Amino acid sequence: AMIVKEVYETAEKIKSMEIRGAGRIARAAAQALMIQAEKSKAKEPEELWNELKVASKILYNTRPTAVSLPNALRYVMHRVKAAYLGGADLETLRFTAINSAKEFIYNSEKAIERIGEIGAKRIEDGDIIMTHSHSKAAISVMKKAFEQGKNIKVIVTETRPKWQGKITAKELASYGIPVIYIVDSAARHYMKMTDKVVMGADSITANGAVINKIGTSLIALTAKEHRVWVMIAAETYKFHPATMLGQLVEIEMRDPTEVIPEEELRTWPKNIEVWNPAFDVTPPEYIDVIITERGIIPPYAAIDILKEEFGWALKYKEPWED
Amino acid sequence: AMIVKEVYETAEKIKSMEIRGAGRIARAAAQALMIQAEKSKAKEPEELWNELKVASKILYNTRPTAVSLPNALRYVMHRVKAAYLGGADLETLRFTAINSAKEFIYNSEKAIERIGEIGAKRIEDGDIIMTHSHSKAAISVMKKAFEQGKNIKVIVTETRPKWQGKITAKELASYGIPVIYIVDSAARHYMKMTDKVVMGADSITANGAVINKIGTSLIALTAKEHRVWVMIAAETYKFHPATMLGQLVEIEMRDPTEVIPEEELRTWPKNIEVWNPAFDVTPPEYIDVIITERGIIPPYAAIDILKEEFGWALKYKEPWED
Amino acid sequence: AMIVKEVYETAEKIKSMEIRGAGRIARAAAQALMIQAEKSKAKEPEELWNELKVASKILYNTRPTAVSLPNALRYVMHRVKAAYLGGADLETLRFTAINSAKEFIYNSEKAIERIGEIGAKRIEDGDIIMTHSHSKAAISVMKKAFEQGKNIKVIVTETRPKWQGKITAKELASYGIPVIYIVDSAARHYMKMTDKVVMGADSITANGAVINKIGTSLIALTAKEHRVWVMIAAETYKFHPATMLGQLVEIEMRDPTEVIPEEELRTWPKNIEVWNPAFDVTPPEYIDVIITERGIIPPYAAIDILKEEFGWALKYKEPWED
Amino acid sequence: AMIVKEVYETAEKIKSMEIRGAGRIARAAAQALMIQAEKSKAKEPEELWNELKVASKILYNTRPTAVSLPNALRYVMHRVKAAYLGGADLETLRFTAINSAKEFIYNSEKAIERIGEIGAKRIEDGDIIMTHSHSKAAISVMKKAFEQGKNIKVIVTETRPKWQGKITAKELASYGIPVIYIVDSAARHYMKMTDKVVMGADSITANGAVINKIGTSLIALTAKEHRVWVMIAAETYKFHPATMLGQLVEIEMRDPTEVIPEEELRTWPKNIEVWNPAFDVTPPEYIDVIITERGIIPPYAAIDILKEEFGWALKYKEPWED
Amino acid sequence: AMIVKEVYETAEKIKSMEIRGAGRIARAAAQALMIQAEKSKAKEPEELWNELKVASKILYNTRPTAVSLPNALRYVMHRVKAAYLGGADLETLRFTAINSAKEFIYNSEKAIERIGEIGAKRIEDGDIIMTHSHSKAAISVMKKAFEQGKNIKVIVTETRPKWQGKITAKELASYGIPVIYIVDSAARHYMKMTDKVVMGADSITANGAVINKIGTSLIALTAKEHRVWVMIAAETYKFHPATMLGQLVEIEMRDPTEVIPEEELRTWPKNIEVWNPAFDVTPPEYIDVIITERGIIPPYAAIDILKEEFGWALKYKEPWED
Amino acid sequence: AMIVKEVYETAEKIKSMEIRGAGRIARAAAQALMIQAEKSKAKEPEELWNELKVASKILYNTRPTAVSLPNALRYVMHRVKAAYLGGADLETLRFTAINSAKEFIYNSEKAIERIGEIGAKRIEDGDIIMTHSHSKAAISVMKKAFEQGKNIKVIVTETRPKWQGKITAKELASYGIPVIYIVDSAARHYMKMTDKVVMGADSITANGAVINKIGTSLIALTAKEHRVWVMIAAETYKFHPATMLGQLVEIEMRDPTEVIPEEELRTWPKNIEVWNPAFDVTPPEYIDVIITERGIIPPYAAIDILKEEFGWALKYKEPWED
Ligand SMILES: O=P(O)(O)OC[C@H]1O[C@H](OP(=O)(O)O)[C@H](O)[C@@H]1O
Ligand SMILES: O=P(O)(O)OC[C@H]1O[C@H](OP(=O)(O)O)[C@H](O)[C@@H]1O
Ligand SMILES: O=P(O)(O)OC[C@H]1O[C@H](OP(=O)(O)O)[C@H](O)[C@@H]1O
Ligand SMILES: O=P(O)(O)OC[C@H]1O[C@H](OP(=O)(O)O)[C@H](O)[C@@H]1O
Ligand SMILES: O=P(O)(O)OC[C@H]1O[C@H](OP(=O)(O)O)[C@H](O)[C@@H]1O
Ligand SMILES: O=P(O)(O)OC[C@H]1O[C@H](OP(=O)(O)O)[C@H](O)[C@@H]1O
Ligand SMILES: [Cl-]
Ligand SMILES: [Cl-]
Ligand SMILES: [K+]
Ligand SMILES: [K+]
Ligand SMILES: [K+]
Ligand SMILES: [K+]
Ligand SMILES: [K+]
Ligand SMILES: [K+]
Repeated sequence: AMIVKEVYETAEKIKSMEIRGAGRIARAAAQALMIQAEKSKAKEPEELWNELKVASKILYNTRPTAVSLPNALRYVMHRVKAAYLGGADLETLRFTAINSAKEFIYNSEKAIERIGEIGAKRIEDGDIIMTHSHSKAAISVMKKAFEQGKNIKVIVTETRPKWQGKITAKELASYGIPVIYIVDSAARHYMKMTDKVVMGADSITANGAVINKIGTSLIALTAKEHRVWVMIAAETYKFHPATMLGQLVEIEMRDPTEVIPEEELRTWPKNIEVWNPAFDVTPPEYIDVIITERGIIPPYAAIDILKEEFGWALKYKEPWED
Repeated sequence: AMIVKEVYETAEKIKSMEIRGAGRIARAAAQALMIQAEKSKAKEPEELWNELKVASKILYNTRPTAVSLPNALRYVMHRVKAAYLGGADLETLRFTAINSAKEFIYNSEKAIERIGEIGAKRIEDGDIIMTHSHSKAAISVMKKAFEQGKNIKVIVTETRPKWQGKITAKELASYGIPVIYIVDSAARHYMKMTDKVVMGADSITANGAVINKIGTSLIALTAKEHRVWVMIAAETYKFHPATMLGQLVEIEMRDPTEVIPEEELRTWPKNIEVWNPAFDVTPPEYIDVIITERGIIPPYAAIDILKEEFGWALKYKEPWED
Repeated sequence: AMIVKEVYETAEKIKSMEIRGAGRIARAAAQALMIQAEKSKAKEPEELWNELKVASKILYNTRPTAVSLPNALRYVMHRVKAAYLGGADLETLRFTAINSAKEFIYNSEKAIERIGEIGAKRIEDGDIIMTHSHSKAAISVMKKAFEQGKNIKVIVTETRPKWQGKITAKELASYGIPVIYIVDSAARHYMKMTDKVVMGADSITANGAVINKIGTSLIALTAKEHRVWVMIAAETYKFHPATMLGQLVEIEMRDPTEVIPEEELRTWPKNIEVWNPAFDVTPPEYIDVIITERGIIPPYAAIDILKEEFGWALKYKEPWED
Repeated sequence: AMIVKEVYETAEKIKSMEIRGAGRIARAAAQALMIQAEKSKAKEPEELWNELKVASKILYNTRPTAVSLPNALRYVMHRVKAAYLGGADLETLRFTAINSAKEFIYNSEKAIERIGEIGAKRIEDGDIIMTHSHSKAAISVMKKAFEQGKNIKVIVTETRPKWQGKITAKELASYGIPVIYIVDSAARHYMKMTDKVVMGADSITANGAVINKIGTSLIALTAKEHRVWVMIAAETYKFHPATMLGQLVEIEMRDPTEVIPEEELRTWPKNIEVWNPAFDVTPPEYIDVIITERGIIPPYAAIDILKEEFGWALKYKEPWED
Repeated sequence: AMIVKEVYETAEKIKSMEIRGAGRIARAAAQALMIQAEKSKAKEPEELWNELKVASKILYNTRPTAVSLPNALRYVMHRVKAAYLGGADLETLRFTAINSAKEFIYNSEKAIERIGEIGAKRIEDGDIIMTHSHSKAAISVMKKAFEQGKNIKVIVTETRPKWQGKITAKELASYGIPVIYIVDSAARHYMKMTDKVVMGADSITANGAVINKIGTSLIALTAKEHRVWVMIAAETYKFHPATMLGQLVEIEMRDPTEVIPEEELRTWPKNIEVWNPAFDVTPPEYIDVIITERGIIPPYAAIDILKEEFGWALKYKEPWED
Repeated sequence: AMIVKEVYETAEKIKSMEIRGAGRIARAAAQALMIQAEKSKAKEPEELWNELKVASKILYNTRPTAVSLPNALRYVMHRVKAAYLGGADLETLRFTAINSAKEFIYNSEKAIERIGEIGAKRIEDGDIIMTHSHSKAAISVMKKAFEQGKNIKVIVTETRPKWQGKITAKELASYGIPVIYIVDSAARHYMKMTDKVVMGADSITANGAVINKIGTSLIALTAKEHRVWVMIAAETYKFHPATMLGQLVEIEMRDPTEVIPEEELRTWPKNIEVWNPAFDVTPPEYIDVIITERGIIPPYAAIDILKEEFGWALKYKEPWED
C-alpha cells in the first residue's frame, strides 16, 4: 500500500505524545485518513480501500488505552466500508473518507463546546475546583463557568511523569482564571477546601469505570471520602464498545525514561525497575456524574450510551480488517 | 551570646534540607548543642547556660513540623537546666550538655535498630512492600526483613517535590533489595499487588494521627481501602507532647521553587500560585500499628507513649525559655 | 392580561404553604389554569393564549424546588401551545387547556393510588416503617399495606419547622394505623427497630438524587448505616428534566419567622441569623428504590424516566415563554 | 386432568433437588411440557390446553425462588396461549408447545456458552477465582478462561448444607483446572489472595439485587471489603419481572433434615430449631457486573433487561391461569 | 429522716429540668448535700450520716442518664463515709461533707475553664463550628477561641424538644460570636460548610461511647461522613465507672407533653404514642477527640480515665447505701 | 527425662482435639505439669526441673494458635523457675509446680464465671444473640443472662469443619435456652434479626485483633455492617505477649481429612487441594468490646492488658528453655 507520509508522521507523533489528549489524538487520526484519501494516487476503489485499511491499522497500533482513537477510525471506516461494498466508484469512495473524517472532526469540536455549557451549570460562584492532567473537555467546563462571571479558582495537580498540569495551569491562567498548582501527593491535603473535582477520560467502560491519566483514581477516592463531587467531562466517543462484550482495557506502559531521564537512569543499579503506567481505573462508585455532549448521566448509564450508539457494530469485524 | 559557627551551619543545613529526615535533624540539633558546649569560651555557668538557651532557640526556629527536633533539644536542655538550677559549676554544666547530647544520639541509633527488629517480624517471605519518602526507621524494617532471608520487593514512590524516593530506591538497592520505582500518582494502581505499607513519621499526635511527608495520607487511605496493612515506624521522640494539651501541629510550607525551578517559575503568569506543603496528616483510622523501639501499638495508644514519657514536662516552660 | 382571581389566590396559597405537598401543588397549578380557561372572556385565541402564558408565569414563580409544579404547567401548556400554533380557534384552545388540566389531575390521582399498590408489596407483616414530612405518595404505600391486613406501625418524625409530622400522625391514625411520634433528632436512635423507611420526593435529578423535605438526607444516611431499606415514593412528574442538561435544583430558603416566631425573633441579638432551607439533597447511594406509578426503579434509572418522558422538550423553550 | 408421569416425576425431582441449578430446572420444566404435548391423547385443542395449564401449575409449585422456572413456563405458555386463543387446531397447538419448549432449551444452552465467552474475557492469566455453590453459568466462564490458556486456580467453597462445592470442585478439576476447596467460613480468610469472585444467580430483581445460594451475600460483602471484583454469570431468564411491580422474592426454607440428618435430629431437644434458608439476597452495591448472554451490565441495569424483555407481560395474568 | 427543704427543692428542679446541664446538675447536688450538712440539727454523727445518705438517695433518684450526678454524690459521700467509719465526731463529719462538696464545685468550675483553654487550641481562625444542645463545656471552648481573637461562627442546632439551642444561640451571641440557628434536620445540609463539631456529654462509657442530648449521634454520623472533626468537651466526672463492669447506661424517657403540649396532646387519638428519649448514644468510631481537664484523648482512652480515677470504688457499694 | 504418661496423653488429646477450647486446653496443660510434679521420682531439684522443662516443651508443641496454652505453661514455669534458681529443695520445687498449676486452674474457672456476670449486663431482655464455635467464656455470658430471667434466644452457627456448633446448641438447650441452628453461610441473612454477637477468643494481639475459630471475622464483618454489637468474651490469658514485640500469630492448618473424610478424599482428583485453617483474624474495627474478668475494654486497650500483665517477661527467655 502507498501510504502517505502524513499518516506515518501522525502515527509517530501520537506514539511519542507530541500529539496527546484523547480527543485530539482521535481528531488527528481522522485527519490522517482524510489526507490519505485526498492525496491517494490510487486509480481503482479496491486500491484506495486497501490504503485506508492499512492506514487505519497503522494509526490504531500507536497507543492502546484511549478508545477515542479507534472510535474515530471506526466512524470513518464504517462509512467508507459501506460505500465500498455498495459499489462506490473511486471518487465517491474518496469523498466518503474525506467527508466522514471532516464530520468526526467537526462533531468532536461541537461536543467539547456543549460539554462546557452543560458542565458549567454545575459549577457555582466561589467554587474551588480540582482537576488532573490536561483534558480539553474538563477545561471547557472551567472556562465556560468563568465566562459566565462565576469567581472560581482551579487547583491543578502536577500530573507526573509528563507534567501535564503545567499545560493546564498555563492554559487556564491565560483565560484569566486564578490557578493553584500542587504536586499530585497534596491532593488529599487540599480536598477539604475543594468544592468540585472535574476531570476528563480516555475510556469509559460498560460498567461505568473511567480510565484516565495515572492518578485520577486517587483523587476520585479522596473526593468521595470528603463528599466532594467528582464530574467526568467526556465525549460519547470516549465510551468503549468492546467492554460490553467483556473486553478489558489495556493500560499503556510507557518508556521508563519518561520518569527518570536516560542520563540519570543508566547510572542506577540493575535491581531497580521503573514502572510507568499512563492510566489508572476509577470505579464508578467514586464518580458522581459523566457529562457528555448529550447530557448528564450517572456512571451506571454508560452502558446506555454504548448500547444505543455503538452496540450495532459489535456483530461485525473492525471495518479496517480483512 | 557567643554562638559557635557549627550551630549556625547546622541551623542553615536543616533549613535548606541539606540535612533531613526527622531523626537525623534531631541528632544534628543535639550534636550542635554538644559542640556549643565543647567549644564555649564562657567562664561562668550563667554564660554557658545563656549560650545553650540561645543555641536551642536558633535550632528550634529552623523547621517546625517534625517534633523530633524540639524533643531532642528538650532531652538535652531539661538536664542542662536542672544541673544549672541545682548550682552546677561551669565544667559540670558543660559536661551535662555534652553527655546528654551523646545519650540522645546513641539512644536514637539504638531505637532505630530495634524498630527494625520489631517491624521485620511483621514482614513475611514473598511480601511486596510499598513505602513513601525516605525514612531511616522504615528502611530499618525493610533491611532487617531482607537480612533474615525473606524475599521481598519494595515499591518506592517518587515523593515529589524533593524526589526523596530516589534516595530510598538507591539505598534499598544498595543492600540487595529489588526495588520498583513509581510516581506518587500510581500508588492506588499498585495497591492491589502490595502486601504491606511501611512509612515513617515526623510527628505523632495524642489522638493517634501521623504527620509525615506530603502524600502519606493518600497512600494510607487507599491501603485501608484495599485492606493492606499500614505500619508506621517511629521512635518515641516522634510523639508530640504539646498535642496532649490541644496544640495543632504546624504544616511547614516550603519555597515554591522546590516545585517549579526559579528559571521556569519567573516566566509564569502572576495568577498562578504554587503551594508546597511538606507534610500531610493521616488519621489514625488508616494506620494499623505504630512500631516504636518499645513495641507495637495501635495508633490510639500514642497518648500512652506521651503520658508516660513526656506529660511531666507540660507543667513547665520550654527548658530553653527565660 | 385579565387574570382571574383564582389564579392569584392559588399562587398566594402555594407561596404561603396554605396548599403544600409537591403533588397537591401541581394539581392546584393545573386547576388554576383550568379556571383561567373556563372563565376567560377572551374573544380571540391570541387573547386566551396570552392569559394562559401569564397565568403560567404567575404559577411558576411561587415555589422553586418541587419540579412537580412546572411539570404540571408544561403538561397543560405544551398542549395548549401546540393547539394554538396549529391554528385552533377560541373554543378549541379553551377545551385543550381545560382538558389537558383535567388529564393531569386525573393521572396524578391514579399515579398515587398505583404507587400505593406497588410499594405496599414491599411492606411485610409486622413491619415498623419510618417516614418523614407528609407525602401523599408515601402515605398511599402505608395505607394500602394496612388495608391488605399487614400489622404495621409507623414512626412519624415531627418535621420541623412546619410540624408536617403532626399532619402525618393524625392522617395515619385516622386510617387505624398505630403511630409513634418522635422528634427529628431521634431518627438514629430508633433506626435499630425500624424495618423500612418510606419517604416522598419534590424533585429527582438525572443522577438519581432526591430532593425532599429538610432532614430527608439524614434519615436516609442513618438508614443506610443500619441497612434499612430506603424507599422513595414518587410520581414520574417528580422527575426533573433540566437536570439532564446540567441544571442545579434551587433549594428554597423560607422565612426565618417560620422557625422562630416574629414576636420572639425580634428580641434576639442581631449577630444571630436563622437559616431555613425547606429541602435537602439525598444522594442516590442512600436510596434503595424509587417507586413510580410505572414500577420500582433503582435511583440510577432516574435518567431513563427523564429521557423517555421529558427529553424531547429540552430543545424547546418553556411553553409559556415569548 | 390427564397428566403424563414425566410431569410428575420432573416435579418430584425438582422438589427433592435430584434435579437442581436454576437453568437446569428451567430446562427440565420446558422438557416436561414438551413431553406432555408429545404424549397427550387429547382429541380437541381445549383438552390439550387444559393439560398444559395443569402441568404448568404442577411444575410452578415445586420450588419458588429461582425465577428461571416460571420464566421457562411462561416462554412456552405465552406462545401456547396465543395459538389456542387464535384458533389453532389440535396439531398446531401441540407443535407450538413442543417447539416453544425446544426453543427455550436451545436458547438456554447457547446463553450459557455465550456467558462463558463474554465472562472469560474478564479473567486474566494467573487469576485466583473464588466461586460458591455450583452454577453452570459461572463454570462456563471459568472453563472457557482455561481453554483460552489462562492459568487460573479456583477457590471453591463447600456450600453447606447440600455440599454443592464438591460438585463444583470435581467438575472444574476434570477440565484441568486446579482447585482449592475450603469451608464457607474461610471465604474472608482467603479473600486477600483472590483476584475475582464469579458466582451465579437464581433471581435478579428490578433494583439490581441478586438472589443466589445461601452465603453468596457474605462472599460478596467481604469481596467488596477487599476490592475484589464480584461478577455474577446469569442468563436473561434469571431476571425477575414481578419485582418491577414491587413483588418480594420468596426465599425457600428447606427441610431441616438436610442440615442435621433425621437420625441425629430426632435425638435433639425440642428447644433447638434448625432453620434452612436455601438462598440469600446480595444487594447491588456488592456486585460489580452481571454477565448475561447479551453483554456485561452494571446491576442497576437489571431494570433495562426487565423492561425490554419482560415488562409487556405484566398487564396479563400468568399464561397458565384460567 | 430530717431532710432540709433545699434537698427536696433541688431534686424537684433537677427533675423538672428547671436546673439542667450535666455539670450544673452535679454542682447542684453537691450544694444540696452541703446545705443539708450546714443546717442539720443532728446531735450525733450517726444521725448526720443517716441524713446525708437519705439526701443522697433523694438526689440520685432524680434523673438517671448523666453520670455527673452520682459522681458528685460519690465525691462527697466516699469522703463522708470514710470519716464517719474512722470515728469522726459530729463537727468533723459536718465539715467533711461541706468541704468535700465545696471541692467538687470548685474543681468543676476549674475543669470547665481548663477544657476551654485546651479545646480552644483546636479551633482555628475562620472556623465554622457546629454544636448541639447547650453544654457549658463546649461553650467554654468556643468562648475562649473567640477571646483569643479567632474569627469563628457557630451553627447552633435547635435541639428539640426543649429548644436548648435557643439558650446556646443567645449565650454565644452575648459574648460577641456570630451564630447561625438551624433546625436539627438541617445538620447534614450544613455539614459541607462546617469545619468542626463541638458538643458536650452526659456520660462517657468504658468503650468510648458518648451519651449526650438526643440527636448528637446523628450530627456525629454525618460529620464523620464529611470528614469534619467531632470534638467532645467533657470533664472527668462525665466518665461512667459502672460501665467498666458491663453496666448499660439508662436512657431517660421524658414526659410526652414536652414534645406535644398537654392541650394539643389530649385531642389526639389513642393510637398515636409520643416517645421522648432525652439522649442518644454516639459510638466511638464517630468521635475524634474527647477534651477533658486533663488533656485531649481518643475516645478509646475513656477506659484509662475510668481505671486511674474511678476503678478503686467498684469493689464497694455506693457510699450512700446501708 | 522420665515423663509420666499423663503428659503424653494430654499432649495427644490436645493435638487430636479430643480436648479443645482455648481455656480448657490451658487448664489441661497446667494439669499435666501438676501430674508430672506429683508423680515424679526425681531425688534432686535439678532432676524435677529438667522434667518440667521437657513436659512443658512437649505441651507447647501441640497446637500453636491459642496463646492460652503457653500462657498457662508460663504461669507455672515462671514460678517453678524462680524457685529453682533461688535454691529451692525438691519438695519446695514440687509444691511450687503443683500449687502454681492449681492457682492457674482455679483463676481460669473464676475468670470465666466473672466474664459471665460482666457480659450478661450487656445482654437485654428479648435479645437475639448470635454466636459462633463453642466458647465457654461466651456461653458463660449467655447462660448468666438467662439465669437473670432475660428472655433470650441464641442463634448457633454450625462451625464447620468440626461442627462445634452442635456442641453449643445442645449445651445451651440443656440450660433451657431456646436455640436456632443455622449453617455458617446463613450468618448474613439472619444478622438483621440479631441484637448482639457474643464470641470467644484464642489469641488477642497487641493491636486489638482477635484470632478465633474460622469464620469469626465474617460474622464480625457483617455484624459491623448491620450495626450489631460484637462482643468477645476472653480471659486475660487469651492476650498474646509476643505480639507486643512484632510477632505474628501462626494460624494452625489442620488435616484436610477433617474437612473431607479420608474415604471420600482419596477418590478426588489430584488437582484439588483441601485447605483447612482452624482460625482467622478479626480486625479491631469490627469489635465493640472485649469482656475480660477485669472488665469491659475497647479492643485497642488490649496493649494495656499486655503491658500490665505480660510485658515484664519479654526481656527473658521462655521459662522452659535452656
Ligand atoms: O480528550 P481530553 O478531554 O483532551 O483528554 C482526556 C484525557 O486524555 C489524556 O491522556 P494523554 O495525555 O493523551 O495520555 C489525559 O489523560 C486526559 O484526561
Ligand atoms: O526519622 P526518619 O524515619 O528518617 O524520617 C521520618 C520522616 O521525616 C522526613 O521528613 P523530611 O524529608 O525531613 O521533610 C520524611 O517525611 C520521613 O518520613
Ligand atoms: O407530593 P407528595 O408525595 O404529597 O409530597 C412530596 C414532598 O413534598 C413536600 O414538600 P412541601 O410540604 O410542599 O414543602 C414534602 O417534602 C413531601 O415529602
Ligand atoms: O443456573 P446455574 O448457573 O447453574 O445456577 C444458579 C444457581 O442456582 C442454584 O440453586 P439450587 O442448587 O437449584 O438451589 C445455585 O444457587 C446456583 O448458583
Ligand atoms: O455539662 P454540660 O457541658 O453543660 O452539658 C452536657 C450535656 O448535658 C445536657 O443534658 P440535659 O439538658 O441536662 O438533659 C446536654 O445533653 C448537654 O450536652
Ligand atoms: O476458651 P473458650 O472460651 O472455651 O473458647 C475460645 C475459642 O477456642 C476454640 O478453639 P478450638 O475449638 O480449640 O480450635 C474456639 O475458637 C473458641 O471460640
Ligand atoms: Cl426481594
Ligand atoms: Cl451503654
Ligand atoms: K471539600
Ligand atoms: K493488596
Ligand atoms: K433496623
Ligand atoms: K485480593
Ligand atoms: K466541611
Ligand atoms: K440486627
